Amino acid sequence: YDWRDDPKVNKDIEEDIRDRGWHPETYDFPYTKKHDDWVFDVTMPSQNYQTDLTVNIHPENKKMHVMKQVMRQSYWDAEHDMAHEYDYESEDLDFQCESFKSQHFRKKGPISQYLILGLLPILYFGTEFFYNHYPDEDYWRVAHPPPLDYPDTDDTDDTETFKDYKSFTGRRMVDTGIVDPLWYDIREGKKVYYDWAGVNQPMEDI
Amino acid sequence: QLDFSHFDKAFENKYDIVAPEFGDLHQKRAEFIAKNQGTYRPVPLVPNNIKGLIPKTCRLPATRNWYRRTSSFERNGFFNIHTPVLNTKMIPWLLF
Amino acid sequence: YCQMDPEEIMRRVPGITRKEAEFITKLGLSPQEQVDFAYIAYNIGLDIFYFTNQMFVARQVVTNSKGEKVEVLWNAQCYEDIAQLNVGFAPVLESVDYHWEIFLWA
Amino acid sequence: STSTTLGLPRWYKRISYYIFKIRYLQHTKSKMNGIPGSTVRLMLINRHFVEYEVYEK
Amino acid sequence: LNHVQNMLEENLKYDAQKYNDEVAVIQKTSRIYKPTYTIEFNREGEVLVYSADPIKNSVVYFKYPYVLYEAAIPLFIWAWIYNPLELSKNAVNSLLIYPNIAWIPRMWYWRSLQYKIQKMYLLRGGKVAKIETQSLAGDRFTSWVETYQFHPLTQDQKNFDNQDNAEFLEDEGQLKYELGVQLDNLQEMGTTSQDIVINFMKEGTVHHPELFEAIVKGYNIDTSDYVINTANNLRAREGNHNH
Amino acid sequence: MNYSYKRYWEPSTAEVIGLSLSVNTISAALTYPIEFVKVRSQIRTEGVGIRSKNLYMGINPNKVFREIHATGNGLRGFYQGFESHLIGRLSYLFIRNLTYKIIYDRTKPVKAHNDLSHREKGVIAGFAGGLAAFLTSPADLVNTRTIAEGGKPKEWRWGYKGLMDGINKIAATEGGNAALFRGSYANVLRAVILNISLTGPFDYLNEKIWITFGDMTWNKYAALLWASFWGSVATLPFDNIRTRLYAQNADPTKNRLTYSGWADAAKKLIQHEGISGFYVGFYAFYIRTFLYAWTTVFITDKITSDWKRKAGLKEWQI
Amino acid sequence: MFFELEDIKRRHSLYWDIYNVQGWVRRPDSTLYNNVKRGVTAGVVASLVQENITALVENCKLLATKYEKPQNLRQAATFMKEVFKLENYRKAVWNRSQYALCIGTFDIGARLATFRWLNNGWQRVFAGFEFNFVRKIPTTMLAALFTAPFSVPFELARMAYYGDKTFPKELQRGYSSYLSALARIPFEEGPYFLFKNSFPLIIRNFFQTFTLFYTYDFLKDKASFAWRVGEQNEYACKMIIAGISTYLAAVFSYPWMVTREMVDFWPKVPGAPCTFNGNYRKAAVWIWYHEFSGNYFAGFFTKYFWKASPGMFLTLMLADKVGLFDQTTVDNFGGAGNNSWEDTFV
Amino acid sequence: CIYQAYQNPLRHINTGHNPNNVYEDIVMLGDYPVQ
Ligand SMILES: CCCCCCCCCCCCCCCCCC(=O)OC[C@H](COP(=O)([O-])OCC(O)COP(=O)([O-])OC[C@@H](COC(=O)CCCCCCCCCCCCCCCCC)OC(=O)CCCCCCCCCCCCCCCCC)OC(=O)CCCCCCCCCCCCCCCCC
Ligand SMILES: CCCCCCCCCCCCCCCCCC(=O)OC[C@H](COP(=O)([O-])OCC(O)COP(=O)([O-])OC[C@@H](COC(=O)CCCCCCCCCCCCCCCCC)OC(=O)CCCCCCCCCCCCCCCCC)OC(=O)CCCCCCCCCCCCCCCCC
Ligand SMILES: CCCCCCCCCCCCCCCCCC(=O)OC[C@H](COP(=O)([O-])OCC(O)COP(=O)([O-])OC[C@@H](COC(=O)CCCCCCCCCCCCCCCCC)OC(=O)CCCCCCCCCCCCCCCCC)OC(=O)CCCCCCCCCCCCCCCCC
Ligand SMILES: CCCCCCCCCCCCCCCCCC(=O)OC[C@H](COP(=O)([O-])OCC(O)COP(=O)([O-])OC[C@@H](COC(=O)CCCCCCCCCCCCCCCCC)OC(=O)CCCCCCCCCCCCCCCCC)OC(=O)CCCCCCCCCCCCCCCCC
Ligand SMILES: CCCCCCCCCCCCCCCCCC(=O)OC[C@H](COP(=O)([O-])OCC[N+](C)(C)C)OC(=O)CCCCCCCCCCCCCCCCC
Ligand SMILES: CCCCCCCCCCCCCCCCCC(=O)OC[C@H](COP(=O)([O-])OCC[N+](C)(C)C)OC(=O)CCCCCCCCCCCCCCCCC
Ligand SMILES: CCCCCCCCCCCCCCCCCC(=O)OC[C@H](COP(=O)(O)OCCN)OC(=O)CCCCCCCCCCCCCCCCC
Ligand SMILES: CCCCCCCCCCCCCCCCCC(=O)OC[C@H](COP(=O)(O)OCCN)OC(=O)CCCCCCCCCCCCCCCCC
Repeated sequence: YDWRDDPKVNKDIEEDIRDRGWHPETYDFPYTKKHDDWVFDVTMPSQNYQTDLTVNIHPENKKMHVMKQVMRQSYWDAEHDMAHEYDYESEDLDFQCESFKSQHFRKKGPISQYLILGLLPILYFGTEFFYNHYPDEDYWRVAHPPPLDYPDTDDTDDTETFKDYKSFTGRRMVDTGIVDPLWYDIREGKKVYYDWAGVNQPMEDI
Repeated sequence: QLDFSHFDKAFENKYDIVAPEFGDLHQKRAEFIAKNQGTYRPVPLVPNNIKGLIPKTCRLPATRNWYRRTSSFERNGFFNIHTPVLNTKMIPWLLF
Repeated sequence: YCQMDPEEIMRRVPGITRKEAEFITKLGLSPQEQVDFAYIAYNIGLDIFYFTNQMFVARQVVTNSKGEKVEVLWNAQCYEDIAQLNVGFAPVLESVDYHWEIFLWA
Repeated sequence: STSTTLGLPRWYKRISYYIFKIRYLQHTKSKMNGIPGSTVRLMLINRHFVEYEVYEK
Repeated sequence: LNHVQNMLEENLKYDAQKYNDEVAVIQKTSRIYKPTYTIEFNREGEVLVYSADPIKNSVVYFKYPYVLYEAAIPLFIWAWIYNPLELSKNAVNSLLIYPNIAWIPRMWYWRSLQYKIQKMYLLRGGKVAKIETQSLAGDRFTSWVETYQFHPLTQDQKNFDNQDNAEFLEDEGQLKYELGVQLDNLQEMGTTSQDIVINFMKEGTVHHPELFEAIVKGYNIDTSDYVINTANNLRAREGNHNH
Repeated sequence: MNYSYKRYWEPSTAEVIGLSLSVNTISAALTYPIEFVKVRSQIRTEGVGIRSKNLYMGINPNKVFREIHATGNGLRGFYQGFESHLIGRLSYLFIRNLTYKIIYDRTKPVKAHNDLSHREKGVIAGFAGGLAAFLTSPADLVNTRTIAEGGKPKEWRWGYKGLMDGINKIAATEGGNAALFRGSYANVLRAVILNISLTGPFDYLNEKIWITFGDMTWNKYAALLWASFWGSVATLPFDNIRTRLYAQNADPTKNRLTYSGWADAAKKLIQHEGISGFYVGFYAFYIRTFLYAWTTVFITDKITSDWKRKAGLKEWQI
Repeated sequence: MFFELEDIKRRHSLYWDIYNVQGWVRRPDSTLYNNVKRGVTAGVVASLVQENITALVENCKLLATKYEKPQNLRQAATFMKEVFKLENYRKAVWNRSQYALCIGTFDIGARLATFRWLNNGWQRVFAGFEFNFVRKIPTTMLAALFTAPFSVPFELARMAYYGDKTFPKELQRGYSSYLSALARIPFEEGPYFLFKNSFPLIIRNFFQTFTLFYTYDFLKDKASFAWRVGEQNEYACKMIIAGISTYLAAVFSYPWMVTREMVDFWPKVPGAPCTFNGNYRKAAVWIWYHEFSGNYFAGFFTKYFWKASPGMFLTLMLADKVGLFDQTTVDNFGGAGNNSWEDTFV
Repeated sequence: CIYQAYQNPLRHINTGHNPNNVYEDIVMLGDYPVQ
C-alpha cells in the first residue's frame, strides 16, 4: 500500500467527476458485476397509495439525488495484458483452454496518439503542401509584384506602359473607359503601387 | 518518513491563511449570508397604487397568454423540445 | 403516475396477486396497459419482479405437461448482426466486454 | 456504449413492447436522477435575474 | 462568479434548497368527496361522466375571423400579378408572403377544436380521470389525468374560478355555460405539457353531476359504494358522430 | 544562409547593457508570478511525483494559483522574493551580456552579412551563462528559498525578509561563504541548457516558415512559440533539480528527502517518481518563458528599429 | 546579445508570383487608430441599445410581477407609459448605459479591432466567391481567444455593484454609480476579484465572437449570389445573415453560461460531495459530454437570448456599415492583378 | 527477455530467437553431443 496512489490521502490527484463511482481497475474481464436495479422513491413512491384518498402524488417535487455518471470504459493493465498475451514458443501447445478468462479482451489505453489522429487532416495537408512546397515555393508565399523593370523589360514593360498611359492614346483609352487607370507610379528609381490597386509593394532588391 | 504505508505531515501541502481572501468586509458579508440566507429577503421598490393598472392578487389562467410556448418540462426534470405545439408549428415552415 | 386500482386489476384478472398488481401499478404504464400487462403476466407465469438486462430480458416459471415447474429465460437479441449483439455476462445494459475472438473455441 | 434497443430489437408482441417500455422508463429515471425537478428548474429560470437598483419597497 | 455576493441570489438558493428538502413527492390532501349514491362502473372499471360531439356542434369551415383572413389572398395575388402600384421586383414579390401565412390561424383553431373533451371517465378509486378527444382528421387521443390537477375557470374564461364555490351546473345537473378547466400537467401522446386548458361544451350531456363536479373541483372521489355492470356494448375503435 | 544575416548596425556595449537591464527588469516584473507558481508546484510535488492518469497527469497551475491567492495575501503575495529575483536576474544578465559581447567582438567575422555559426554562438552563450549563473547563484538560492517557505512547514521555513537579510542569515547560521553557493552547479547547468536550447530552434522554424509563407509578421511569434516549447522541454529537468537543491534545508531532519549533489538528486527523483517527474509545472514554465521572451523581443526590436531608422539604414537593412 | 534568446534578422532575395491578388495584402485603412475608432463606435452603439433593451424588459417584468400583464393594446400602452416613469427604470437605464459605454469600448471594440487586424488582408476573388476560407479560421480563432477575457472584469464589477445594492446599510459599500464601483473594486477587493473563476464568461465570449464574426463574414460572401445573380435585396439578405449569425452565437454560447446555475444554484444533496466539485470547467465538460441537449438548453430565451442576441445583431450591422467586414476585390487579369498579361486575352 | 528470464533454454534448442541478455544456449558453440 502507498498513500501517494490513494486519492483520499493524496490531494494532488485530481478526481474526475465524470468517472465518479466507476473504477476500471476493479473490472472482472469478463465483467460480472450488477450496478443497476429497480430504483424507487425518486419520482414513483415505493409504498402503496392507489386507494389512499388523502394522499396525492406530486412528481414535480423530485428530490435531487447523486448524479449517475455514464459507465467508464475499461482501461488496460499493461503488465497483466502483456503477460496474458505472452506465449512460450517451443514449450506451449497450440490450443485454447476451456476457461473463458483466456479470451483476449480489448481495453482502452493512452489517449495521446488520438490527438494526432484528430489533427491528422491538418498534419497531412501541411506535409503534402507546405513541407513538400507543392506545387511550387511561391504559391503559398505572400505575393509581391516584380520591381521596376525586373527581371527584364521584355517581361515587365513598366516604363513602356507608363509612357503609353501618359501618351495621348492612353488618355483617350482611359476616357473611353475600356482600359482602367494606371495602377503604379514611377518614383525616383522605384515603382509604387497606388493604395487602390489592392496589391503589396514590390520586394526590395537588397 | 521514507515508508509510504502511512501518511506523514512532511508531505502536507496546505498554505497558511493570514487574512480573508477578499477583505474583512467580504468576510463579514459571507458570515451575514450564512446567518440570514433566507431570513433576509430584500425586494425591489415598485409603486403600490397605480390608477390604470390592476393589482396582481392571483395567478392568471393560460387563456391570458399572448404567446404559446413550444418546449415543455416533464415532471421528472427532463426538457422536451419535441411537443405537439412544435408538431403543429412546423407545418407552415415545412410546407414552404 | 395515474396508478390504477390494484383491487380493480385483480378483479379483471382473478388469478393475479395483490403484490403483483401493486408492482404493476407502480410501473409507469397507462391503466389500460397495466391491466393488459397484468393479464399477460398472470397467463404466462412471467415474473414481473425481474430487472431486464442485456443477458435476459425476462424470466418465467411454467409448469410443463409432466407437472414440473421449469424456468424459461428470454435472451436479449439482435437484428441479424452479431457485431451489434452485446456479448456480456453481467446484468448490465452497457456493452462493457469487447472480444477479439467472437468464437473463442472455434 | 449502450444499445438503443435495450435487448428488444423488435416489438413483435405487446409483451415485448411492455418490457421495453418498462426498462426504458427505468433507464430514463436513472439518467435523470441527477438533475433538479421541473418546479425547481422553472423557479430558477424565472427568478435568475437579480440586478435591481432600488430596494426596500 | 460565486465569490460575488448577492442577497437575491442567496435567497433564491436558500428557497430552492428549502423546497427540495421540505416538499416531497407524497403530499397530504383533505379534499375528499363521498358521493351519496352508489357508483355503477362499466365492465372496464370506469364510470362515464361527460359526453359530447364538439366537432359536430362547432363551426369548422365558415368561422370568423378566419374567413376574413382567407378572403384577402385573391387580393394579394391580383396585386402581385398586375402590379397596380408600380412597385419594384422585390417590393411586389413581398406581396406573396401573405398567402403563405394567412391559413395558420385557421390551422390553430382546428387544432384547438380537438381539445374539447369528447368523453370523460372516472376510474376506480376516484383519483384518475380519462379524457378522450379527437382531431378534425379523425385521430383519437386518450389521456389520463389525476384529479388534483384540475382548475375550473370563470364563465368569462379570464380568471380561475373558486374551486370550493363554483356555480357552473344548473339545478338539474347540466352545465349553465361552456365550462373551461385548466389541467396543470397534461400527458398527451406520451408528452407532458404545462397549463393546458380544455373545455366541456354546454351542448353536451353530463352523467353523474356529482362526480363531474367533484372532478372539476379536484376533490378525490371515494368509490367505496360501488357495483360492477358487465355490459360489453362499446367496441374498439367504435364509430361516433364526432366526425 | 551563411550570408543571410544582416548585421549592418551593432549597438555599443553601454547601450546593450542599459537596454538589456531595463527590458529584463520589466519582463521579470511582468512574468514573475508564473515563476512563483512553477516553483511552488515543484516544491509541493517534490517527493511524490505525478500520480494522476491520462489528461489529468500533472499539477494544475490554475489550482496552485488559486490556492496561493486563498492565503489572503492577494496579488502581492505572488511577488514574495521579487526583490531578490530581480537583483539576481539583473546581475546574471549584466555578467552574461558583458562576457558574450566581449567574446563576440573578439571573434566576429569581418563581413556585415556573415555571422558566427549557431554552434559557435551557442558555445559562447553557454560559457557566458554558466559564468554568470555561478557568480550570481546565491541570489537565486535566496529567492527560491523565500518562495518555498510558504509551501514548507513553518518549522522548516527560513524567514528571509530580503536578499541581504537572507545572505547574512545563510552566511552566519549555516557558517561560511560556501553555504551561499549551494546548487551553483545546478544553476550553471540550467543556464547553459537554456542558453543553448533557445536560439537554435527559433531561427530554424523562423527560416522554415519564411521559406514556406514568405515574409510575414506572425513568423517571428510562431518561431518564438516553437523555441520556447523546445527550450522548456530541454531545460525543465535542470530547473527542477536546481529547485530541489535550493529547497534542501541544511538540517537532514528538516529535509523531507536529503540530497548530496546534482547526481544524487536526479537518482532520488528517478527512484521516487518516474522520468515524468522532471516535468512538473511544464505549463507554468512554458508560459513564463514564452511571455518573457515575447516581451523582451518586442521591446528590443522596437527600440533597435527606432535606433536604426535614426542612424539612416535602408528599409531592408533593418 | 541582449538575453538568452536571440531574434536573428535575416535578409532574403526577390521573389514574385504570376498573380499579385487574392492573397494577403493589408488594407490601407487597417491602422491601429482607425480600426480601434470604428470598433469602439460600433461596440458603444450596440452596447447602449442592448442595455437599454435589457433594462426595459427587466422593468416590464418587475412591474408585471406586481400588476396583471396587459390584456389589450390600450392596457399595453398604459403599462409601457407607467414603466417608463419608474424610478427603478431610470436608475437602471443610467447605470446600464454607463456599463454599455464601458463594455462596448473595452470588449466589443477590442473584438472588432482584433478581427479587423487579423482579417483585413484576406482578399476575395473577382467575379467569384472567396474559396479557401479555412485560411481565415486561424485568424478568427486568434482574435476570439485574445479578446475573450476583456469583458469578464467589467461583468464581475457590474455584478458586484448590483449585489452590493441589495445588502444592509452596514454591509453595503455605498457605490455611487457603476463607474465608481469599477474604480473602487480593484483597490478594495483586489484585481483578482474581477477575474477569479472567469471560465464561463471567457468561454461564452470566445464562442460568441468567433461564431458570430466568422459566420457573418463567411455568409456575407458565400450567400452573395442571392443579390449578385438572383437580384435579391442585398440589405434584406445581409439582415437575414446577421440574424442567423446571432442566433447561432446565442445557441453555441448559452450552454457554457448554464454552468453558473448547475454549480451554484442547483440544490446540493445532503451528505454527498458536490457533483462538479464547484468547478465551472468540469461542469462545462459534463455539458459537452451530456446526451440530452434540452437539459442544459432549458431557459435559453428567458435568460440569455434577449440579453445577448440583439447586441450581437446590432454589432454586426454597424460593423458592416462602417466597413469592418469589407474586403478588397480586384480583377486577377487586370494591370495589378497579374504579372503575365500576354495570356489574358489570347 | 531483458533482465528477466521467462523462457526455458533447457527446452529451447536455440536461444537466439528473440533479442535478450539473460539467455544462453545449453549446447554452446563448440559443444557436440557425440555417441
Ligand atoms: C512522431 C509522429 C509525427 C506526426 C505524424 C504521425 C503519423 C501517424 C500515422 C497517421 C495515420 C494513423 C494515425 C492513427 C493513430 C491512432 C492509433 C490508434 O488507434 O491508437 C492505438 C490503438 C491502441 O489503443 P486502443 O485501440 O484505443 O486500445 C488498446 C490499448 O492501447 C491497449 O492496446 P494493447 O493491449 O494491444 O497494447 C499495445 C498498445 C499500447 O501502446 C500504445 O497504445 C501506444 C500508442 C499508440 C502507438 C501506435 C504506433 C506505435 C508504433 C508502430 C510501429 C510499427 C510496428 C513495429 C513495432 C512497434 C512497437 C512499439 O499499442 C498499440 O495498440 C499500438 C499498435 C500499433 C500498430 C501499428 C501497426 C499496424 C499496421 C499499420 C496499419 C496502418 C498503416 C498506415 C500507413 C499507410 C501507408 C500507405 O491501436 C489501434 O487501434 C491500431 C492502429 C494501427 C494503425 C494506425 C497506427 C499506426 C501508424 C503507423 C505509422 C503510419 C505512418 C504513415 C504516414 C507516414 C509514413 C512515413
Ligand atoms: C439594423 C436593423 C435594426 C432594426 C431595429 C432594431 C431595434 C431593437 C429591437 C429590439 C427588440 C427586443 C425584443 C425583446 C423581447 C423580449 C421578449 C422576452 O423576453 O420573451 C421571454 C419569453 C418568456 O417570457 P415569460 O415571462 O416566461 O412568459 C410567460 C407568459 O405566460 C407568456 O408570455 P405572455 O403571453 O404573457 O407575453 C406578454 C407579451 C407582452 O404583452 C403584449 O404582447 C402586449 C402588447 C401587444 C401588442 C403587440 C405588438 C404590436 C405591434 C408592434 C410591434 C413592435 C415590436 C418591436 C420589437 C421588434 C423586434 C423584436 O410579451 C411577449 O410575449 C413579447 C411581446 C413583444 C412583441 C411580439 C410581437 C412582435 C411582432 C412584430 C411585427 C412586425 C413589426 C414591425 C415594426 C416596424 C419596424 C420594424 O420567452 C421568449 O423569449 C420567447 C419569445 C419568442 C418570440 C418569437 C416567437 C415566434 C417564433 C417563430 C419564428 C419567427 C422568427 C423567424 C426568424 C426571423 C429572424 C431571422
Ligand atoms: C547514467 C546517465 C546516462 C546519461 C544520461 C544523463 C542523465 C543524468 C540524470 C539522471 C541519472 C543520474 C545521474 C548520473 C550522472 C552520471 C555522470 C556523472 O557522474 O555526472 C555527475 C556530474 C556531477 O554531479 P554531482 O555529483 O551532483 O556533482 C555536483 C555537486 O552537486 C555540486 O555541488 P554544489 O552545487 O554544492 O557546488 C558548489 C560549488 C562550489 O564552488 C567551488 O567549486 C568552490 C571552490 C572553487 C572556488 C573558486 C571558483 C572560481 C572563482 C575564482 C577564480 C580565481 C580568482 C579570480 C579573481 C578574484 C575574484 C573572483 O562547487 C562546484 O563548483 C561544483 C563541484 C566541483 C568543485 C570542485 C572543483 C572543480 C574544478 C573544475 C570546475 C571549475 C568551474 C566550475 C564552474 C563552472 C564554470 C563557470 O553531473 C553532471 O555531469 C550533470 C549530468 C550530466 C551532464 C552531461 C551530459 C551527459 C549525457 C549526454 C547525453 C547522453 C545521451 C545518450 C545516452 C548515454 C547513456 C550512457
Ligand atoms: C492570442 C492567442 C490566440 C490563440 C488562438 C488559438 C486557436 C486554436 C485553439 C483554440 C482553443 C484554445 C484553448 C486554450 C486552452 C483552454 C483550457 C481551458 O479551458 O482551461 C483553462 C482554464 C481552466 O482553469 P481551471 O483550473 O479549470 O479553473 C477553472 C475556473 O473556472 C477558471 O480558472 P481560474 O478562475 O483559476 O483562472 C482564471 C484566470 C483568468 O485570467 C484572465 O482573465 C486572464 C486571461 C488569461 C486566462 C487564461 C487562464 C489561465 C492560464 C494560465 C495563466 C495565463 C496567463 C495570461 C495569459 C498568457 C499565457 C497563456 O485567472 C488567472 O489565471 C489569474 C488572472 C490574473 C489576475 C488579473 C490580472 C491580469 C493581468 C493584468 C495586467 C496585464 C494586462 C493589462 C496591461 C497590459 C500592459 C499595458 O480556463 C480558463 O481560464 C478559461 C478557458 C476558456 C477556454 C475557451 C477558449 C478561450 C481561451 C482564452 C484564454 C486566453 C485569453 C487571452 C490571453 C492570451 C492571449 C493574449
Ligand atoms: C555516454 C555519455 C558521454 C557524455 C560525455 C562525452 C560526449 C559529450 C557529447 C556532447 C555533445 C554536445 C552537443 C551540443 C549540441 C549540438 C547540436 C547540433 O549540432 O545541432 C545542429 C546545429 C547546427 O548549427 P549550425 O551552426 O551548423 O547552423 C544551423 C543552421 N543551418 C542548419 C541552416 C546550417 O547546432 C546547433 O544548433 C548547436 C547549438 C548549441 C551549441 C552549443 C553546445 C554546447 C556547448 C557547451 C560549451 C561549454 C559550456 C560551459 C561548460 C562548463 C563546464 C565544463
Ligand atoms: C528515444 C531515444 C532516447 C533514449 C531512450 C529514452 C529515454 C528517455 C525517455 C523519456 C520519456 C519521457 C519523459 C517525460 C514524460 C512527461 C509526461 C508528461 O507530460 O507529464 C505530465 C506533464 C504535466 O505538466 P504540468 O505539471 O504543467 O501539468 C499540466 C497538465 N495538467 C493541466 C493536465 C495538469 O506534462 C508535460 O510536462 C507535458 C510536456 C512533456 C514533455 C516531455 C519531454 C521529455 C524530454 C526528455 C529529454 C530532454 C529533451 C531532449 C530532446 C529535446 C532537446 C534536444
Ligand atoms: C482537411 C484539412 C485541410 C483543409 C484545407 C487546407 C488547404 C490549405 C493547406 C493547409 C493545411 C494545413 C491547415 C492550415 C489551415 C489554415 C491556413 C491555410 O490554409 O493556409 C493558407 C494561407 C495562405 O494561402 P493563400 O496565400 O491565401 O493561397 C492563395 C495565394 N494565391 O495561409 C495562412 O493563412 C497562414 C497560416 C499560417 C499557419 C499555418 C500552419 C499550418 C500547419 C500544418 C501542419 C504542418 C505539419 C508539418 C509536419 C512536419 C514533420 C517533420
Ligand atoms: C449556388 C449554387 C451552389 C450551392 C448549392 C445549390 C443547391 C441547390 C438546391 C436547390 C434549391 C436552392 C435554389 C437553387 C440555388 C440558389 C439559386 C441560384 O442558383 O441562383 C440563381 C437564381 C436565379 O437567377 P437567374 O435567373 O438564373 O439569374 C439570371 C440573371 N440575368 O437566383 C435566385 O433566384 C436567388 C434565389 C436564392 C435562394 C437561396 C436559397 C438557399 C440558401 C439558404 C436559404 C436562404 C433563406 C433566406 C433567403 C432570403 C432571400 C431574400
